[PDB]
Amino acid sequence: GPEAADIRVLRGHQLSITCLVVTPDDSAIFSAAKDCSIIKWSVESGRKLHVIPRAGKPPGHSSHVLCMAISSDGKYLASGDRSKLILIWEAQSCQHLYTFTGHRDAVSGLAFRRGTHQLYSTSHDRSVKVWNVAENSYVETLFGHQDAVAALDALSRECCVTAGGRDGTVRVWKIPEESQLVFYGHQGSIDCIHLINEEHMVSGADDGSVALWGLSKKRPLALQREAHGLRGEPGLEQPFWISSVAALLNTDLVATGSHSSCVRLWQCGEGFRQLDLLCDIPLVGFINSLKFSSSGDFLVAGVGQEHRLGRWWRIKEARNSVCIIPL
Repeated sequence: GPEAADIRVLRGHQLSITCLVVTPDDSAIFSAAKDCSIIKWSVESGRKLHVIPRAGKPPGHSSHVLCMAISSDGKYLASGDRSKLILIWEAQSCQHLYTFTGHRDAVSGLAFRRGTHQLYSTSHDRSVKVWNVAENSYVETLFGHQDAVAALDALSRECCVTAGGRDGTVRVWKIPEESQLVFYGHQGSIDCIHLINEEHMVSGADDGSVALWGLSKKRPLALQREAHGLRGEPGLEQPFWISSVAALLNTDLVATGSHSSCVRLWQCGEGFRQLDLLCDIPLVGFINSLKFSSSGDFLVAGVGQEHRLGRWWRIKEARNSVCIIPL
């Protein structure tokens, strides 16, 4: 059980963190925030390795970055923003390489196909797009979601998964098969998603539910209601909404984040048919992003005083920080 005395709180962002990635070699973290900057941090020292400031016209973002992805070889960083752009960077040097245009609204989810330089994106424009980063090329656009798309993840197969926000679907995009599997589940807005292995994923919803899914089955394999508890009055309590989820690849460990003052670790039961609470990790604020290290030695939380998508709520006791949680 990691406590405050264990969690390194990295300060630098001027506003709420919206997303982050950990480099495959676990040496560095890239974070982005509502300040429109991207910061590269050293995991070992906690110091900044590079800062890409808000945007001669030097490269950078002029509006919020909402999502980021890093390729499995650690070569490319992709960052998607409210300007409808995906910026591509050399992750080693933070040198700008390319800008993908084509989305018609904010870019909301990004993931590289593991073992390749193929990039999948999704957007408030309701589309999923496929790009080849090695060749700075656009490949194709896929449709299905009925509303703005909330999130996207991918692993090694020519496939990606999306959280549909308000359309209440999780969709599985089988690209060469030219097929889309549609799943319906844990109610309200499906706001975050992460693959656990090639055949299973975890999602979080604005009604506080955390669901486990398998690719075969159209309904969740498991569903934990009110996963971060409640606030309010008898008969009218409102559940804490799930703002981030993460899974440690090829294991049974998942993490969830809300604004309930703790990050929760869960263990998936046999066949992913149950979610069991392992521990509460104390951490105040909106848990806007969660990512496990490759080693599983640590978990990284991106924390904001505000929710990653808006200004509706403020937690003044929180700090806009990248938090390294040793496991």
